Amino acid sequence: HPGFAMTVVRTDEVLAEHILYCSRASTSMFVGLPSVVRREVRSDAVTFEI
Amino acid sequence: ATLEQRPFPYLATEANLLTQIKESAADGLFKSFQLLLGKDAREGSVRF
Amino acid sequence: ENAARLGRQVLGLLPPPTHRVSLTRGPEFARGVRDLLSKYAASTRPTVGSLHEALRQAPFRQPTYGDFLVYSQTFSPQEPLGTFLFSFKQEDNGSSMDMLLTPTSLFMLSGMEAAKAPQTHKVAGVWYGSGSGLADFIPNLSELMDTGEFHTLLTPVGPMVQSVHSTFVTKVTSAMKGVGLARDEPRAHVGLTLPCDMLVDLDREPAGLNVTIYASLVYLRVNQRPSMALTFFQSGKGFAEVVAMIKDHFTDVIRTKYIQLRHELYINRLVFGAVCTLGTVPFDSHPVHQSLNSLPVLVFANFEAACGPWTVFL
Amino acid sequence: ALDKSIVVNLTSRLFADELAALQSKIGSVLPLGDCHRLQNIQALGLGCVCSSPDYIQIMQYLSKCTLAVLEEVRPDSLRLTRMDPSDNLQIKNVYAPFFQWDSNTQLAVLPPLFSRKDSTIVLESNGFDIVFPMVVPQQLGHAILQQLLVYHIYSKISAGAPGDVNMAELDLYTTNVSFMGRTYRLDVDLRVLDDLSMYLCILSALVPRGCLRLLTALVRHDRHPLTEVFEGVVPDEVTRIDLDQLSVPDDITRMRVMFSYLQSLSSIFNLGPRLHVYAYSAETLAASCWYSPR
Amino acid sequence: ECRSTNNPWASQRGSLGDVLYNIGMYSPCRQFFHKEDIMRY
Amino acid sequence: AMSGPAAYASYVVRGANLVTAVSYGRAMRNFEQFMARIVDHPNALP
Amino acid sequence: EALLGVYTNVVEFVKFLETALAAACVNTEFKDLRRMIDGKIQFKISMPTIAHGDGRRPNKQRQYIVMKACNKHHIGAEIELAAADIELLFAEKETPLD
Repeated sequence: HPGFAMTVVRTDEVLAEHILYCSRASTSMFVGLPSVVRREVRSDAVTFEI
Repeated sequence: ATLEQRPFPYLATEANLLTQIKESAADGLFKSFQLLLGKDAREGSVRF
Repeated sequence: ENAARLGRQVLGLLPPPTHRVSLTRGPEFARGVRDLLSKYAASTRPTVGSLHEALRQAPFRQPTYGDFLVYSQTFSPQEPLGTFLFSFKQEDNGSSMDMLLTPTSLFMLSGMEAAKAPQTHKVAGVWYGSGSGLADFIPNLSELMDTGEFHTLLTPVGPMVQSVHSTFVTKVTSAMKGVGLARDEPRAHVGLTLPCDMLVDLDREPAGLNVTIYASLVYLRVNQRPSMALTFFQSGKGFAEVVAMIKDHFTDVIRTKYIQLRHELYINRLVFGAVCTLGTVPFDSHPVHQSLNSLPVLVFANFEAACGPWTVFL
Repeated sequence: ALDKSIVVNLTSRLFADELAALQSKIGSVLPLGDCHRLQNIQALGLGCVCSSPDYIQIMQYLSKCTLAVLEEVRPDSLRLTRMDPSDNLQIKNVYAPFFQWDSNTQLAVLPPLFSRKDSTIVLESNGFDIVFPMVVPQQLGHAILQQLLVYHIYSKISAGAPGDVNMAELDLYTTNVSFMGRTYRLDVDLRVLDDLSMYLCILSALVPRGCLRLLTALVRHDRHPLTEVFEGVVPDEVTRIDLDQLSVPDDITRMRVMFSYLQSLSSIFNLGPRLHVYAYSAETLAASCWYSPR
Repeated sequence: ECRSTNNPWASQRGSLGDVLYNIGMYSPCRQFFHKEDIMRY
Repeated sequence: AMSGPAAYASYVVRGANLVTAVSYGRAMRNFEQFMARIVDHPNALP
Repeated sequence: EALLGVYTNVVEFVKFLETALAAACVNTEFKDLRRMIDGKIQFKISMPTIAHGDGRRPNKQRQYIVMKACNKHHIGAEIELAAADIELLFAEKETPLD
């Protein structure tokens, strides 16, 4: 046993499930009219973007 | 030395005093309508 | 009466309106999807009127934004909106958060003199204490300035657009391609902002639709210890002339380096600088001088950003 | 807005084995002969030039070519997508050997120099063998080559005189590539690099004469002041060359030959068919980017 | 308040715990000794 | 089980016609009904 | 000739307004967010206090006026449609379809 003592620090990760309470009417939401951009045009098929 | 050489020198120094006069962004504009959420729609809901 | 003739040439040369499909009501979603499909099907047929409807399309392009997630200890809350961004990717195994180096932050990692840049040291003395928290993440600010691999790690990105600064972690949005607009719906031209201390302007000479902005990262050694330097340039002279103009600016640095390294001169010491290409500015748009708490900062209008590789010069 | 879809028909259906090998490489940058949309199988891949390979004839070809990306492999045909300048796309990391791309990098498009299993897919339903290029990040893309250029030179000295090269010292420093904190052990059994090593060594003897002959002519009062500094970096033995031992018609043809191996060797490493990735997911392998030629 | 310190070998102003844990990999004990890190928290 | 609205709530434009004729006898009848609610129902006020 | 059995998956579709997360929100149908001033919807706060008298001295009625910011959110979606269906369902000859 040498003359000095010693301390040790270790870390540890934990996956933790959570509970989120939210109160009534806390945030107000809005809605804009979404626009239809078109892209990646082909003779076979058409792709849209919203 | 850019305030004077730019044209309309009297309207330039007057329109660049808005940065001192402005306090809220609805300062010079009038009020016309109200956008409620309903018919009274609350005393606490967002009115436009 | 003649203004009514101009009311037709305007209303016949406008772009077609973008379709608005309501996703909240029911019978207004039916009337909006149908006018996509009844109007696209007449932009495909081989008649003359269906070819008339395919020629009115106006393809304006949009920039490509980056989403960066920075520590607040390495990014100051006081940064002008439009500050340029350098990324740093030395190690990959963490992959948790990102380092973004504004030029007033990279001024502290270099350790370059406050007599070369007089004003921006005082502002970098109040936004950062002693440059420690910027340099706590790199254990090689002495071994990347010897071996000459610091410019290989920076990838330029683009100006600031949006920064939601928090206490611990700052979320920063940039604009990589194109004209830098604010992504939010009142779209404002957030142009690139540089301090007048860093930028060195080079200029009968012709002008195009272009004057580029270059970034030079120059290695040197002050107090017999390695310490780089970074300046910004601005000229529309073509890449063959600017490399000849940068070497005139750094004649007094190449001479006073190799005197200090006269006896010992390792092969890793020979690399000197590197020039990137940050983006273009259209001529007819002069930069506006602007002071911020005081720091003389240029602001550019319509700076559309590009990206070039680092090319070594000496 | 605009059409970019290069439908590659096939004269015969693909095999059940040959179909599933192309199903993996569904995001993949491919060189392609012409820009129009109805093409045959003989127009895609590097098999037009590489199906006994040479380096510079492919590297100069990848700048002048039209690059395109897979999107769909049905049995009877293919379908591609043409890649324009400053055009946003979505590339999948699929290239064997795996190199682990990163976001905010600059991917460069290189010729393949590894084996014929990693590079090409051999099709026998039609008689053509499509060849995939080497899409590696740019900083790793040159360290993977400047070390194998070292390996190709020292494996020719030990063929002529075996007592000069240590094999155990050779494959300890060349076959390991360190980039982004990771070590990639490459696979080497090199007739690809027999154009560079005959251009880089034929330039190796013209430079000590070429920098003394160019300094003895350019001496004057109006000398640029930085060349006084680099007047000392040149060694002692280089500054003892007698330029009188070669004739004046011989010293012309040791510059015009020399200046062509200076530029044409510098041009192929400053080629720009590169593309800037701005998003990358390490487990889905799907990456967004924008192409940028030269 | 009975004693000022459990050990002034790590709690010293010139303690070598500062010397070890102020100056790329992970650092577990850094969160207690680094003075300037504590001001962020 | 709980009960909500069927659709998103839509805004209503009010203040179009201001009708500006407003009289004094009607204003006093409205003001008596306005002040009496603070005694009657302080939380429910028109 | 012989039969062939087909089984199709049944997926429950999500509407935001039906899920009970919307008890923590007010959901307002709106038209045009192009027109709001940046970083500002002001709302005035009035906090009343207790009546006077008999050894009770309040810190008399305080009023904030605090301007808070709307926070933008971006949502992208992609719809792929075959060009055969769009073209056959809309023809110049408006005769009916099989």
